[PDB]
Amino acid sequence: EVPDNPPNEIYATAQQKLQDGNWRQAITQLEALDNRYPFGPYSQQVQLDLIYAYYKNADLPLAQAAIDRFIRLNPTHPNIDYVMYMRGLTNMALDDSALQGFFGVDRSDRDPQHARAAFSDFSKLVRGYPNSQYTTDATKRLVFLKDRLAKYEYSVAEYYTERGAWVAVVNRVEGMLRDYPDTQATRDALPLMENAYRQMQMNAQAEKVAKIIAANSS
Amino acid sequence: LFNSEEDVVKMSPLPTVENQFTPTTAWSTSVGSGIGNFYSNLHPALADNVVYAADRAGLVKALNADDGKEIWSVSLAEKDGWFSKEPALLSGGVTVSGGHVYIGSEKAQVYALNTSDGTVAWQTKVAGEALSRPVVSDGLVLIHTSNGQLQALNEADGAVKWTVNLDMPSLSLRGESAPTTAFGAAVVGGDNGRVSAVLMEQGQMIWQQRISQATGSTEIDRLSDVDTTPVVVNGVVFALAYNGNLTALDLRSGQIMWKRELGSVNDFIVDGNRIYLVDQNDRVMALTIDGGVTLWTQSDLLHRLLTSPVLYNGNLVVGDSEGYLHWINVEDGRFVAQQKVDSSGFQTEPVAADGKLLIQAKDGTVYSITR
Amino acid sequence: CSSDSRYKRQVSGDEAYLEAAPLAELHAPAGMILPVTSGDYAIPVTNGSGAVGKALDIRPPAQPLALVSGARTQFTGDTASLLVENGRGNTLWPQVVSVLQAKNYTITQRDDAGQTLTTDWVQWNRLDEDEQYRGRYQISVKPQGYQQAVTVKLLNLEQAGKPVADAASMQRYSTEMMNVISAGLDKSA
Amino acid sequence: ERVVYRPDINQGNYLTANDVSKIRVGMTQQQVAYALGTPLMSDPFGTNTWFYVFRQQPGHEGVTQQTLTLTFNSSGVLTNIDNKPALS
Amino acid sequence: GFVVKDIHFEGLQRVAVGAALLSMPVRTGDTVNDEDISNTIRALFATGNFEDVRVLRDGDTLLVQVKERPTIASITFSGNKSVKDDMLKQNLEASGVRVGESLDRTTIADIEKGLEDFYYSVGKYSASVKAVVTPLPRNRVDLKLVFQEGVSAEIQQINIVGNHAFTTDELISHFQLRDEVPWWNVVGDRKYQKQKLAGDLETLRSYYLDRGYARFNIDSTQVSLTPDKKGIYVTVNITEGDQYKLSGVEVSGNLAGHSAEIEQLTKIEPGELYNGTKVTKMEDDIKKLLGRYGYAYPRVQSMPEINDADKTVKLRVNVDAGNRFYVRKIRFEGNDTSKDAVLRREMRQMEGAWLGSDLVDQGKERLNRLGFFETVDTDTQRVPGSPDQVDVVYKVKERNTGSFNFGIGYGTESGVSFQAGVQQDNWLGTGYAVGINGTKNDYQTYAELSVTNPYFTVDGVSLGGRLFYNDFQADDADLSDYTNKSYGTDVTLGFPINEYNSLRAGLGYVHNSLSNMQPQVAMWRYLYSMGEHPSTSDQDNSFKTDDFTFNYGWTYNKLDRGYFPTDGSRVNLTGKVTIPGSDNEYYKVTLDTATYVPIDDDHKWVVLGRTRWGYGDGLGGKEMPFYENFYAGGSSTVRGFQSNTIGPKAVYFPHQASNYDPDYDYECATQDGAKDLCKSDDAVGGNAMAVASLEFITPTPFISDKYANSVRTSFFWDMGTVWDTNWDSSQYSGYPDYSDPSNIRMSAGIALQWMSPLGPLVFSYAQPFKKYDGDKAEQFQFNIGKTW
Amino acid sequence: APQVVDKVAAVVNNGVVLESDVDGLMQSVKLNAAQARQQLPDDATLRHQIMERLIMDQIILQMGQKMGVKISDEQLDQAIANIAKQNNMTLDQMRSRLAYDGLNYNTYRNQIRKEMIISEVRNNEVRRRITILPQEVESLAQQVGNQNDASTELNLSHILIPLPENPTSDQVNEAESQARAIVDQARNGADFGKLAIAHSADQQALNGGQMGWGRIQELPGIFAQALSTAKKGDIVGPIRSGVGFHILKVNDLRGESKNISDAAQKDRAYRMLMNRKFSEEAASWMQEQRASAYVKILS
Repeated sequence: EVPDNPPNEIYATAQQKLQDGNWRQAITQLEALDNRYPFGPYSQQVQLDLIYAYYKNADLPLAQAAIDRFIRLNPTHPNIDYVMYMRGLTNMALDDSALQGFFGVDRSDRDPQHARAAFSDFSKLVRGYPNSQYTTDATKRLVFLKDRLAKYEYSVAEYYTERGAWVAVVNRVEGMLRDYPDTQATRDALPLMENAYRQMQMNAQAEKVAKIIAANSS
Repeated sequence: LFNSEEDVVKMSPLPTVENQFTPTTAWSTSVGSGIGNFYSNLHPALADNVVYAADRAGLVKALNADDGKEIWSVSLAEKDGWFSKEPALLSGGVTVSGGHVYIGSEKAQVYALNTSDGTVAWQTKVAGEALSRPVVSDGLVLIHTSNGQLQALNEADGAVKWTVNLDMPSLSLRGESAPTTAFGAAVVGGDNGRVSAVLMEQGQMIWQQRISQATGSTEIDRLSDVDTTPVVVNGVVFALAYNGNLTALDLRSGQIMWKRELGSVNDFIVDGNRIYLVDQNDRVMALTIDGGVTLWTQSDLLHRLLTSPVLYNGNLVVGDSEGYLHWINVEDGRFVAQQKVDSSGFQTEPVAADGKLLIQAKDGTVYSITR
Repeated sequence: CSSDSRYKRQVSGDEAYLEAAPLAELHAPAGMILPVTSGDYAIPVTNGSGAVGKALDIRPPAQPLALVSGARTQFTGDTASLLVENGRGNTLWPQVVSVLQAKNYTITQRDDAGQTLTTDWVQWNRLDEDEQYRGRYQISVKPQGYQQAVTVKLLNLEQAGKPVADAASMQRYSTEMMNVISAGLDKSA
Repeated sequence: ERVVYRPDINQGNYLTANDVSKIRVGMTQQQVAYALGTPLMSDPFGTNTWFYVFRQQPGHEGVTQQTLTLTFNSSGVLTNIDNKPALS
Repeated sequence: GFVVKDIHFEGLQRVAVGAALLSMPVRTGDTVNDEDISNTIRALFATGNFEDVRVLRDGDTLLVQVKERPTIASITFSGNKSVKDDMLKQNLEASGVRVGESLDRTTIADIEKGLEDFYYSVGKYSASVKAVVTPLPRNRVDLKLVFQEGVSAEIQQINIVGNHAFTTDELISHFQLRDEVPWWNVVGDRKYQKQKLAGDLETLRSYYLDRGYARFNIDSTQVSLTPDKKGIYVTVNITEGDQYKLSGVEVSGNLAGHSAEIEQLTKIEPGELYNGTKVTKMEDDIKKLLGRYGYAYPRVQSMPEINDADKTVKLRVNVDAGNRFYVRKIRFEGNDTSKDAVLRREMRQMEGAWLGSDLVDQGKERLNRLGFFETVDTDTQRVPGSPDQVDVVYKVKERNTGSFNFGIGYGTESGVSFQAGVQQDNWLGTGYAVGINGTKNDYQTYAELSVTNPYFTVDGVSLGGRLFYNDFQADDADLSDYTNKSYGTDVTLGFPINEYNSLRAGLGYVHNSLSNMQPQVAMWRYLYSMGEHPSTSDQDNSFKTDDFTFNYGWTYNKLDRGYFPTDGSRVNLTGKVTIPGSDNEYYKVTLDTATYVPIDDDHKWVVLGRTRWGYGDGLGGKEMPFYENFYAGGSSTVRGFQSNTIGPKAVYFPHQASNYDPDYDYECATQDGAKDLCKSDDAVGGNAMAVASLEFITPTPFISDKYANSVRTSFFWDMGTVWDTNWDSSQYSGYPDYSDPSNIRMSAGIALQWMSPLGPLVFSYAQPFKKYDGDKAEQFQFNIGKTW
Repeated sequence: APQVVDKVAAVVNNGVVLESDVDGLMQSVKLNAAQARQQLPDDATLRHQIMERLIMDQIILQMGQKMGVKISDEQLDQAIANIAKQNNMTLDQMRSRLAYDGLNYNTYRNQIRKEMIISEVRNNEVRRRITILPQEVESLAQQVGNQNDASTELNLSHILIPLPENPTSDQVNEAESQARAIVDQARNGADFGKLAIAHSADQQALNGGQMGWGRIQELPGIFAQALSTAKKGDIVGPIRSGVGFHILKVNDLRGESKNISDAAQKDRAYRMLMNRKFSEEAASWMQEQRASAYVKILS
C-alpha cells in the first residue's frame, strides 16, 4: 500500500490526499511516516494531521490515542490548544448517535460519561488558553454540555419520583442545585424536590423549596 | 494436534571407519523392561565374575560374566502386595560390595539385597529420590538424594549414620553426584555448582568451592549442576560442571589450580598424565592432568547423545543413542572400530573391569563385548 | 457514497449546540441561602469573539516544515521565520533568491543590499478550499550570530477579490510560503 | 384492586431504639455521626440540621416512617432533638 | 595551530546539526590543534549516536564526515510458529529495539539471546535465534529475526514422595500438568508451565486438607531437565501428618445481633473429619449473611486450634461486622443506546437506602435476564472520605437486539414479489418491543405489526397491541380459486405476580373469509359441525366468520440470560377462548418449556431440555377451526422435516376444479382422472400437538473466547407428533388413523447458531431417522431470527 | 584536494581508535628500532601488530573507566623518572622529545597517563586472579636449596602464536604449521627479533618480544623444563599452556655461585612464585579479554 519513497514524497502524497478529501489513504500515508520516520523535519506535523484525519474519518478511539500521545510528548507545543480542542470534539462526537438523531430521540437520558469528559477537556482549554482561536466555540459547547448533564440528572430524579424513592429524589435535586445551579433542568427539578419533601412530611423543607420556586420562577 | 510441526535437525551422521579388529558380542541377556525412555543411572555391576543388573520397576538379576547364565533372580516390586504391583522406580544403579547389592529408588528407598540369593537384608527410607549411585566405603553407604541431601546409611543395618544438606537451585539437571572415598573424606558435587568435601565421621563440612562460571541471564543459562563423580588423584580433586569449568582443586585446602571452559554431565577418566572427557555436545577429547591443553579432540560423534567413556584394552569406548559402540585411540581421535549392538539406544555408563566390558541398553538388555 | 465538497474543513456534527438555552442564575429568597456551588462545572466568562459551528476551520495549524537543516522554526501572526545552520553564510541570500526565481513569482522589489525582496501576487491551487486564496509576500535574509536566517511575511490575503485577515488563514499561507522556501533550499542543496 | 407484585422500597437510613437512645443534647456532630452513622439527608438551605428518615414500604401493606431531626448550632454542638415515630 | 573558518557536517540524517555542534568541544573560534580534532572525534563517538566519525580539512573549512548508526526500517519475525509476532514484538520492544531507533550493532547478539531467553520462558530450551541485517537504500536496515524453534520439553514424570494415604496416580490425576496423555485425549499435551505447577501444588494442598489433614505440609518441590533438555521431571516432597477431627466451632466478636443465624451457619456433626473447604465456605457464608444486612466490609478470620495429643481441631472464628453501609448513588456505564430508566427500573436496590448486596445481585441478574446487554458487571465502590457510604456502578455492554429477514421469491416472473420483516426488542433504546412483517406476491399479501411497552406502569405492567392482515386472492380475480382473506387485532395486558412469574390477559378479534375451498374430509367435517352444508362434487363455496376471543397466559422466567442461556428454566403458557357471540366457538392452549442444566463450573457444557404442547377443541357442537390447527416440523419444532409437514394429511373427495390446465397439475381427487377418495401429502395440522427436544451444548472448537458469546454449537435429538382427535376412524378405514398419537417422528443432528449483524442465524443438519409416509424430509435447514 | 586530518581506525566496546594513535606508536617503534639497530618490516605487518596493541589498550582503558580507576598528578611526577628517562639525561622540558610532535607537552603526558592506567588495571585484575597455596611455596623453597640450585639468570625473547580458549582442530593445525615455520626460520639463521616483530601476539611484540633478565624458576614451568637445556642464542620449538603456541629464544645468560644465607629464602621464593603466577595469569586474562571484546577494524 505504502511504497518506500523518501519521507518528503510520502508527506507530499499525504498532504495531497488530505487536500483532496480522502481520509483512508491519507491515514495510511501519515501512519507510514509516523512509524518509519518518528523524527525529522516532518515530526509533530504528521501527528497533527493524523489527529485531524482520524477525527474526520470517525476513527474516534485512534484520535483519542493520538491526542493523548501528542499531549504527553509535546506539552509545550505552541498549537496544543488545537489538540485540546480536538480532544473535546472527539469526546463530544463519541456522545452522539446516527439513527437516534435521525429519529429525533432526546439522548440526554443515555450515558453522560463522554459528555462529562468533553466538558472537562473544553473547560481545561478555555481556562488555560483564554485567547485561543477555539475558545468561543469551546464556551458554546460547554454551555450545551452543562445543559445535557443537568438534563440527565433531572431524568434520574424524575424516575425516582415515579418509583417513590423520596430520599433519592431529594439527593439528586440537591446535587443538581450544587452542581448545575443555573441550568434550566434545575428549575424544572425543584418542584420534584418539593414534592419529595412533602411526601415524607418534611413540611419545613417543602416550604423552603416553595419559597425558592416562588422567588425565581417569576 | 500436529505431529509434523516440531523438529530440530542437529544430529551428526554415522562416521565411516576402518576397524583394526572385529568387535564381538560374547553373550547377551534380557533384564526386564530396562531403563526405558526415562533418564536414569541404572547400570550393571561386576563383582567376582558375577554380573548384577536391575530394572526400573526392579528385576534384580545376577548373571554369569562368562556366559550370561543367571544364578538367582528377584523382584522388589511389591513383594507382599502392599498396594497392587507398583514399580520400585529403581534408579540408583547396582552397587556391589561385601556380599551386598545396594540399589536406590525414586520412592526414596534404598535396598541392600544379598549376594548369595537376593534376600533383602535391609531397606531404609531416605530424605528423597536416591538418584545418585551408592558409594560404599569405610563401612558406610553414601547416597545423594534428588532434594539435595547427602546421607550415609550404615552398611550393616541401614541406619542413617548422619546427614548433610546441600543447596538446591530452582532448576537443575536430572541426576546426582556420587561422592568419592578420598582419605577419610567425601568429595561430592551439587546442583548449585559448588563442590564440597565432608568428613566421613559426621557431616562437618571441610571446604566448599564454586566450579561454574554461571554468568547467564535466566535460569536455563545458570545450569551449574555438577552431576559427575569427582576424581581424587595424588591429593588433587578433578571436577566438571555443566556449562562450567573443568577444574582441579586441592583435596584439603580447596583452592583451584587451573580452569577451562569445558562442561559435561558424563563421568570422565583420569589415566596417567591424561584426562579423557566427553563434553555436553558429545565431543570426545583428551587433555593432560597437570594443565588443561586439550591434547586432541574429536567431533565426528557431535550431538549423538553418548554415554560416559570407559578405558578398555588400551582404547576408549563410548556408546551412542542409536546403539552403536565406538572405539577411539587414546593417542589420537581416530576411530579404531565401530559396531552395532542394539536397536535401542545406550544411555547409562558402560562397565569395564576384570578385562571385561559390559553395557545395558535402554530396553534392559545386558551385552558383553569381547575382542 | 454521496459526498459534498465541504465535508472537509467542517465540524463532524449537527451544529445543534448553538441553539442551547443560555444559563441564568437562581435568586436566593430572603431568610435563606442556596446550597454552595461546587464550582466543578463553572464556565468562565471569556469575552473573546471567534468563529463558531461550521464557520470554524478545524484544519490542523500548518507548522513550518523546516526541511533544510535548522531548528527553532516559528510562525508569527502574519510572518514566519526559519533558522538555518550548517555554514550557509552570505550564500544563503543568493540561494533564497534563486529559489524564488525557480517559482517564476512576480518579484516587484529586489534590494540585494538589504537582502530583501517583495512580490506582487501568487496563487495557490488547493483542492482543499472551495475558493482559492492568494497573497502578497515579502522575503528576506538577515544575519544571526554565526549564520544567516530566512524570514517570509505576508502583506495581505485575498479571497474572491476581497481582503481577509483571519489568523488561521494567515498562518496557513505563511507556512505555505515558508515550506516553499525550505523545499527550494533543500532541492538546491 | 392493585393485585400486582411491587418490591419493597426502603428509603433513608436504618434506625434502632438503641441508636436513637444513644444521642443526647450537647453531643458534637462527630459523636452523633459515630453513634447513628452518616445522615443520608441534611438541610442545604442554610442551617445545620440533620434528617434521619427511616422509610419502609413492604409492598401494598402500607408505608411507615420514623423521622429524627437533629438541629445543631453554628459550632456543631447538638441543640435540639425531635423524634417522630410515626407518620401523621 | 590554525583558525577554523567554517565547520561543515556530512552524513547527518537523524541528529540535528545543532545537537552535534553542542556535542563538540569546538566553537567555530580558533586556536585549534590536531589533538583538539582527535578529542572532537572521540566526543562525537562518546555521544553514542554515530557508528563512524571523520574530520577533514579543506583549506580553512572543517568538513565533518559522520556515518550515523543506520535506522531500523522494519522488523520481520520469520519462522516463529509458537510464539506469536505481537508477543515477541512486545518483548523486543521492551529490550529497546524498535522501528526508527538507531541500530547499535554491538547488541544484536544480546537481543538474540534475549529472544532465546523468552523461548526458555515458553518451555523451549533448545531454540536458536539469528539476526540478519539487510542494508537498504536510505541507510536504513530491515532486522529480520529468523527463528529455529526447538522441540518442546515434555514432562517425563511427576513424582510425589511421602504419600501413604493416597496413591500417586490419584493425587496427580487432578493436576493440570500431566505426565501421560491418554490415547483418546488427542487435545492434551505434556507441556510444562510454571504457573501450572504452582496451581497443581495448591490443588494437592487443598486435596489433602479437604480429606482431613490439618498438619499437611509440602516440604519442597524440585523441577529438573534432562541433559538434552527435552524432558522435564517434577518431584514433590510432602508430609501427610495425621487425620484430625473437629471438636467445635465457636464464633466471637461483634456479631451485630445476628448471633442466632451465624451460629446456625456454623454447624458440625460431632466428631466429623476436618475439612478446609468447609471452613472457607463457612467464612464466605458468614460474609454473605452479614452483607445481606448492609455490612459490606466485615472482617471474618478463622484460626484452627490444633490438639496433636488428642488429634482434634477446634475452630475459632472471629467476626467483626463493622459499619452498616448505605448506597449514595447507583450509576450505569456503557448504556450508550439504552435509555437510563430502562436499566434503572430493573434495580431492586434503592439509591438512598441501606445496602444489602442481595438486592444488588438481584438487579444484576434482572439486567442479565433482560437480554439487552452482552455483559453485565457490578462494582461497589466506597465513597472517598466516607465511612458508611458506597456507590454501586453497573457496567454493561450493549447487544444487537434486532433481527432482520429478507428474501425474494418468484421475482418478476409474475408481477413482483418480496418478503421482509424486522423485530426489535429494545427499539431505539426505549425498551419498546416492536415488530413488522410483510410479504407480497401475485398469489398472496400479508402484513403484521406488533408494539409492546414492557413497562406501561412503573411496577412492570406491560401493554401490547398487534395488527395483522392476510390475503390469498389473486389480482383482478382471474378465476374462482381458493381464497382465504383474514385480518384482526389483539390487545394484551400483562402484570407480574412474583420476581419470576407474570400473567397476561387480553382481547382479540379476527375476521376470516374463505371461499372456493377444495372439498376434503377434515375441512368438510368442520364445516358440517358449523352447520354449513357445502357441496362435495364442485369447488364453488364460501364461508365467513367473525370471532372475538379472550386471551390469557402465564410466563415463568428464571433464565441465566436473555440470549444463549446457560442455566434456569422458562415456561410459557398461552391460550384463547372465544367470547360468546362469535361465529364459532372453541378454546386453545399452548405450553412451551425450556430448561438448561450446566455441567461445567464455567457453564461451557450445558444440557437443554425443550418441550412444547398444544390442545384445542370446540365447546358446543362446533369444532376448532382448521385455520387454528397446530403444525410441527421445521427449524423451530422438529429439525430435519419440512416446515409444517408433520401431522395429518389432507384427504380429498372427488370433484371438478374451477380450472383445467393441460399440465395435469391437480390434486389426486380431480374428477377427470379420479372417482374415489384419495390421500395426499398436503399437511393440514391437527388440534393436538406434542413436541420435545434434548440438546447438548458444547463449546465451539475453532474460535477464541473473543467470539465465545457470539457462537453456540449443540447436538440435538428431537421428537414430535401431531394428531386430529376428532378423526372418525370408524369410517375411512382404508386410510391412516390420524387420531393415533403414537406416530412419533424423530430426528438427530447438529446445529450452529451465530449472532450475526442481521440478528440470530441458525444452521442445522438433521437426519430424520424416524418418519412416516407423506412426511417431507429436509436435512439441511437455515433460519433467521429467534428460533422457538 | 581535501586532506584527511583524523579518522576512526578501529571500533571496540563503545570506543574508537583514531589514526593519530596508530601513527604515534608507529613513529615510537620506528625510533626505537633505529636506536636499537633492529630493522623492522613493511608498513602493513607492523601496522597489524600496532592495531592489535591499540585494540587491547582501548579495551583495558574502557575497563578502567568502567571500574572507577583514576590517576593522580604525583603518579605522573614519578613516571617522569623512568618514562622520560630523566635519570639518564638530566633535563625536565619536552625539548628532549626531538623526534616528533614538535616537543608538545599534553601529548606525551596523556601517553604516560595511558600507560599508567593500563598498568594499574592490569596489575589489579591479574593480582585478584592469583591463587597461592602453602604447599607449593614449601615445595619451591625446599627446591631453593643445595647452594641455591638453578641460579641461572636469563634474558630471553618470546613469540606467542595465539589460539582461542576453545579452538577447532583446523585452527590447531594451522597454528602448529605457523609455529613450526617460525621455529624453522629461527633455527635456520633468521633473526629472531625480525621474526618477533612480524609474527607475535604478545604485548612485547612491538619491543621485539624481549622479556628482560630473569631467573629460571620465574618461568611458568612451561618454558623452564625445555629451557634448562639451551645455550646462548638457541631457538626452542613450539609449546603450549592454554593461550596458544610458545616459541623462545635464549638471547643471553649469566650464572654465578652466589648464595643467600628459609628465614630470608622463603620470602624470595614467594616473590618468584608471584612473578610466575602474574606472568601466566596476565597472558591468560589478556587473551580472554581479546576474545570477549567487541571490535571492528576500520579501513
